[PDB]
Amino acid sequence: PAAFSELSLSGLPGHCLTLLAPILRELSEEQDARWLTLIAPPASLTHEWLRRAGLNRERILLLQAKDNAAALALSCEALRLGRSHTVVSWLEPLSRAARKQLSRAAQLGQAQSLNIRLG
Amino acid sequence: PAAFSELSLSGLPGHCLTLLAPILRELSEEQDARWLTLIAPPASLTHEWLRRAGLNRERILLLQAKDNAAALALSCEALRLGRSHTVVSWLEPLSRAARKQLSRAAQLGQAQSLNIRL
Amino acid sequence: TAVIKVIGVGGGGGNAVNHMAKNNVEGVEFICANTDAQALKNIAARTVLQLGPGVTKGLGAGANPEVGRQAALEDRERISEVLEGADMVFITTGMGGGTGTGAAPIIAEVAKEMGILTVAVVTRPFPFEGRKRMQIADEGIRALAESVDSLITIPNEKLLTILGKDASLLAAFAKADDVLAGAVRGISDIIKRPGMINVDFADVKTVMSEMGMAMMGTGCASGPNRAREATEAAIRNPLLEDVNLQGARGILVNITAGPDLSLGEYSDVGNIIEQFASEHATVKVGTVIDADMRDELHVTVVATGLG
Amino acid sequence: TAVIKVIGVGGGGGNAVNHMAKNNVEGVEFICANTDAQALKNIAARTVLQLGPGVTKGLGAGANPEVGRQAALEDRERISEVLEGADMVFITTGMGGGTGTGAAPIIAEVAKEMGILTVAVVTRPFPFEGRKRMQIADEGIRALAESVDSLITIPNEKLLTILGKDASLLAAFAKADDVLAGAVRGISDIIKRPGMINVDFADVKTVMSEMGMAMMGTGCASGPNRAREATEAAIRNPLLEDVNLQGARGILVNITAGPDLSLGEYSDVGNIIEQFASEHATVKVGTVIDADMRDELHVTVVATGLG
Ligand SMILES: Nc1nc2c(ncn2[C@@H]2O[C@H](COP(=O)(O)OP(=O)(O)O)[C@@H](O)[C@H]2O)c(=O)[nH]1
Ligand SMILES: Nc1nc2c(ncn2[C@@H]2O[C@H](COP(=O)(O)OP(=O)(O)O)[C@@H](O)[C@H]2O)c(=O)[nH]1
Repeated sequence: PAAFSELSLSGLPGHCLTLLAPILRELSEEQDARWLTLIAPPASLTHEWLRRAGLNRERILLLQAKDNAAALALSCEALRLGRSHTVVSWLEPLSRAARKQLSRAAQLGQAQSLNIRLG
Repeated sequence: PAAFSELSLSGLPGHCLTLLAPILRELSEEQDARWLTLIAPPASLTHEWLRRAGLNRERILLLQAKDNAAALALSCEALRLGRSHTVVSWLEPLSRAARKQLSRAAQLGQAQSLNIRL
Repeated sequence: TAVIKVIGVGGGGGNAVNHMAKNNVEGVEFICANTDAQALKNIAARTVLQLGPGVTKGLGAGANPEVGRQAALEDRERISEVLEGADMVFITTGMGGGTGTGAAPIIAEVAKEMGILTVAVVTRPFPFEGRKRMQIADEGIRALAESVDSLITIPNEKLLTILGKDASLLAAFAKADDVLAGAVRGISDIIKRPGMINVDFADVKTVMSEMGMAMMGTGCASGPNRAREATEAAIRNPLLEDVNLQGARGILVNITAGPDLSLGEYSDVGNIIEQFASEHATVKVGTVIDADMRDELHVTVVATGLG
Repeated sequence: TAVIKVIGVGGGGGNAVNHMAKNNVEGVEFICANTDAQALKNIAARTVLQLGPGVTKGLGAGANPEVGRQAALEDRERISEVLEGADMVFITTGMGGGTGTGAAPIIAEVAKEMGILTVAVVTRPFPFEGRKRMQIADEGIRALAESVDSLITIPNEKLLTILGKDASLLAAFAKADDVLAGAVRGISDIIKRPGMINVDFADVKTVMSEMGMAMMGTGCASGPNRAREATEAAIRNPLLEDVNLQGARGILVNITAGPDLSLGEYSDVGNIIEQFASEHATVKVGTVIDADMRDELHVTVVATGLG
């Protein structure tokens, strides 16, 4: 069922990144013939890191946003449009309201909303 | 660098498992010629689920424990022994002193301690 | 969650089962079946089955295998009941007497009729017991092989080699009890307390089902080369002397060790086994981690479908 | 990260760049280089470079390319200073005048000496401008072509046709400005605003470096089949009329759409293009997502290494 999930990684920054890679890599290969959309990921996730992480370069869309509020609206929109099987956000803080908003948007697009928190 | 890391997953139990699978699958294939040791994972992580999850069947050790106190102790011993590149735990709650113990054991065994909160 | 039941038949069979119930054989239910009513009193086994109260009147058999067989035929129903629900049953007995040699085959028929994987673990009499008993044992064993999936044979004669100077009447049968326990423990543990996820009950059923005669060898070692030493020791165990490992259809290996078991040690045992196993054989290497075990490493090898 | 600089040379080049600065075309530094000091005052570009103060004394080249060349030769040093640090340079000018056709080749030489990827996007005069300018333009395009990695020569004549009746003196030059901006933006957005991670600067260089003559076509569509419509439109764009896509050594494709771009649409574009390109041609399809764009899908195709 399309919904909201949240993944948190704590530890050394390098460890958090290497633990993230397999999930993003896996997601980029999803059977659902749609995009893996990443929204306003941290500066650490450069296009080079993403390519080195072995993600499927033909099935990923990376969008930017000026701030959390913008990333939140952009995330719901990408989910809403239903062109991505998964929309990955890097929002923190994230309120129960924002989570509901993301969840609703995900249902409308028959997609998955995944928020990631590093630290 | 040997250390303690924590991964938390919030959402439908089925979603959490699906997201966790890729990590465990890749961990079971680490180049480091050592075990991937799983300490008292939740009942949902049956041997069947781990096999169907695609993990390398020949490079994983799954050890059970009666409760959190025992699982914490077994995790540190496993880490300390240095026979695993990674020792995965499923401990919640986890005290500051507890994380300290885990990170010390990891360094001693030159291994990685990973706690998972579902 | 497999339901494993162990039934000791007769005097020797009961002693082995009661020894198992007292040592380290977890995850299984113990049953003692005997025509001798007095032998079933105040014992470790939680379940007892007094065979043929009408044929023997609880007085036991007189080393007469026909009495044992008739008593078992009388209780086919009660044998069914005691076995109901098992996914696997180990039938252990000392072949050569009356109750064990006579009733075991019948108990096996019932288990088979019920579609339960059945493994017999029995001993052949010591040479000092006489030709008569060895003959009786051989006949009972032949009758047993007709209804068990795997029939593990433990020739007591070999126990004397193992014991050597430490042999005595009490020690000889004590050794028999312990070896029988190792057989049940080695297999049951792979099913009940596996440490790895590569061997499931189905895999065990595959190496055990409809295989016929079998034999085992055990070994243990400590130190830097423990993996190779324990494995080679199991292979050269006198209980596996007269067997062409390369001629066996099935090979079940039990590796028991503490958390200090290294990946390399695991691959070492596997490599050694593959070198002796035939390419047409089903080979399953299950691992059991004893959380409190250290330095020692045990290897149990069960060769099924011999010939 | 890649430093991209755009230099408009002469009057027309200045207007083209000023248009670029007031429209999209993000991630690039704009510079107007001219001999006419008066034209460098009321413009939008933040950087200006008055060419040959000593030669023209800031009065322009009077439409004589030789004067434009002498002015550029005078400031070869100031040109290198302005280009310093750039990883890519776009040189745009209206060929046919004095400053642009005379100075552009010199600026290109300096860029070439510094090892900077240089792309020139210039126009040929409208026929209503006369034979003199057209002749001057032809000679200049030959000189320019020898010192730039890729040269897009846009024939204004085609634009006058594309405008039809809306064609006015002002509209015609505005159209040229707009087409020039489309060339720069199409290529630079792939470098500065890629939505996907499959095309990096190195990829663009492969398509652009030491390629020679190039041309581009643009198309846009909305609705259900916009992917095919926009791509076909870009290919049938009159600017690519007399151009054989199969003969182009390189093909750079810019897909620009909002968040409604589907994975299928991205695939259709590449399908249609691989259909026209040769198997030996280097094809790069970049994707730029405009966060607040909707329904419309733009496709820009730049064919390099023509012939
Ligand atoms: N494991 C074991 N075997 C025994 C023991 N005593 C006798 N046996 C063996 O089992 C055989 C059967 O003898 P017994 O058990 O007395 O026969 P039953 O009670 O009539 O079936 C003998 O021939 C011995 O080889 C004992 O204490 N333990
Ligand atoms: N894009 C564009 N081209 C122009 C414009 N005005 C003139 N041109 C073209 O550029 C050529 C050069 O004229 P001009 O720029 O005045 O020459 P220069 O400054 O002496 O090099 C002309 O022949 C025209 O075709 C304009 O506003 N925009």
